[PDB]
Amino acid sequence: SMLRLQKRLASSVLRCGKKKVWLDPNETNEIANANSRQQIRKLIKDGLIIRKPVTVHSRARCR
Amino acid sequence: MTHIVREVDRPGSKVNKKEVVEAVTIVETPPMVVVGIVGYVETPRGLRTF
Amino acid sequence: NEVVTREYTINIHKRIHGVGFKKRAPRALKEIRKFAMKEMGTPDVRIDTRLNKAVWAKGIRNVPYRIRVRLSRKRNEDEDSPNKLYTLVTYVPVTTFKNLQTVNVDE
Amino acid sequence: MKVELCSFSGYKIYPGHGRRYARTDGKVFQFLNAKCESAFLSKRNPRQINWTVLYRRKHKKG
Amino acid sequence: IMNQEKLAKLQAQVRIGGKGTARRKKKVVHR
Amino acid sequence: QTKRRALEKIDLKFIDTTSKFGHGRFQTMEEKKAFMGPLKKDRIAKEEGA
RNA sequence: UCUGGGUCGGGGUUUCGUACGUAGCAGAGCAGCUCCCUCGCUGCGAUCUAUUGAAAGUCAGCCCUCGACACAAGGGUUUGU
RNA sequence: AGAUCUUGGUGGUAGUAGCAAAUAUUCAAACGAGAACUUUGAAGGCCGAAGUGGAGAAGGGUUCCAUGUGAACAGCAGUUGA
Ligand SMILES: [Mg+2]
Ligand SMILES: [Mg+2]
Ligand SMILES: [Mg+2]
Ligand SMILES: [Mg+2]
Ligand SMILES: [Mg+2]
Ligand SMILES: [Mg+2]
Ligand SMILES: [Mg+2]
Ligand SMILES: [Mg+2]
Ligand SMILES: [Mg+2]
Ligand SMILES: [Mg+2]
Ligand SMILES: [Mg+2]
Repeated sequence: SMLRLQKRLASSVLRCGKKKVWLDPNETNEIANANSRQQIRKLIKDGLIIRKPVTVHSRARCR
Repeated sequence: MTHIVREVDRPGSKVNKKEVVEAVTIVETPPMVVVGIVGYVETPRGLRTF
Repeated sequence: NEVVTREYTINIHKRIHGVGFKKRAPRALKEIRKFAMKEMGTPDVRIDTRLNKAVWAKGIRNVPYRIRVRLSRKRNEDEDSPNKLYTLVTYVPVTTFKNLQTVNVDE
Repeated sequence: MKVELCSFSGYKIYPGHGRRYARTDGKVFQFLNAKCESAFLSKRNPRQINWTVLYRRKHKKG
Repeated sequence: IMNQEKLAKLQAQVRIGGKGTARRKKKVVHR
Repeated sequence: QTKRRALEKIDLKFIDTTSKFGHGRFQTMEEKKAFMGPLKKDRIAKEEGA
């Protein structure tokens, strides 16, 4: 299906950009049923939606 | 193609009795097999295969 | 047989000699697909994500010269498919390419 | 079969190969290819180039 | 208890990307 | 053929057989081996072959 | 076909120039260890030597394999004095 | 029959020019009859804070946001869309 709405909502709830938002490709069907921010909060806590870490930009070379 | 080295047998030339290099082309020529004969006959319109 | 899997190595450098900078990796993947079609006879080819990562490991123009792949001709009998056999290709990481032969690997 | 010369690298130069260079001071040099000539014209010491024969005998390689 | 086959399939599920990416922490289904 | 260029005896002093696949500098395998001495590949080949 | 052609592997050729790692009573020196050592021992240290004419590419439009692998008497359209 | 006549319609050109400014996409999977253009994940890229970012004024006025459609449009396609 299409998860354009869910990823935008997930970015809003997680307070991070859409780049960091990870949606479980396996459980696509379960996420498609989520249409409200309240459901997204359940999925984030349940682990189906995961905030990816910031890309590493080391300053050790500069130091 | 490759190059060779040879003498010169040309009197009156600046290269006579001197070593020169020359470009040569190699053509591999295996022996050929003859498998037939055609005869031609002359006509007022040219040679034609008799 | 019609199920056995094998291990090959591919001269990606040879098959991508002459391709422009912005098409070297996609052309490499297309040639891998054609190679998989050649030795297997199966038009259905699935390229593994790890193999795709190995192909694109050094960017888009510096594709690795050789690759070590594993073809597996499995049964496509999971749905109503025109072809009953599909070739799944995987990537086998190796340290060197010297003296590497094509080997029939068991299941 | 002609008089065989030696290069910057010390390699043997066969007839019909390489180039000959004559300077203004009168010294004549010959090179096997452009790589030796480029090395010579750039003023690079042959005793610090690994594949040069002079280097091989300087370090007694072989 | 967790056995070798369960850890072997956990090896498949736990990876969500290539080298340098984070590891999945949990996957729980609830109604 | 009656010109001096034609009917002229040709005798070859040397024929180049160097590596045309680049910039060759050796004529024969034996000459190259004699000039370069033993190499790592032959050393390990004899190491395995005893 | 007295099999054939491929894909790898090898060798030859050539191009560049001596790979990583390891060792060094080599290295401008510097900072720590002195019952110590009687001239020393531990780290940082570009570079230099042996390993090493090494490492790597090499037909995709280079050459020889008789090494391995699998494939190749199969497909479709027509043609009559 | 004319008037570079007025209006409307149709040809040759012709399946032709072209669909070439700003580096670049790729693999697997899902729904789907249909995947290069939809979505998810992975890889590789770009914008490089005077941005292809985040917000306003003027102006547009419902394009905003959900659900459904594959009639017409998005000069190709679309499971998508201002
Ligand atoms: Mg040549
Ligand atoms: Mg080879
Ligand atoms: Mg009229
Ligand atoms: Mg009239
Ligand atoms: Mg008119
Ligand atoms: Mg056109
Ligand atoms: Mg165009
Ligand atoms: Mg950039
Ligand atoms: Mg903006
Ligand atoms: Mg909208
Ligand atoms: Mg359109």
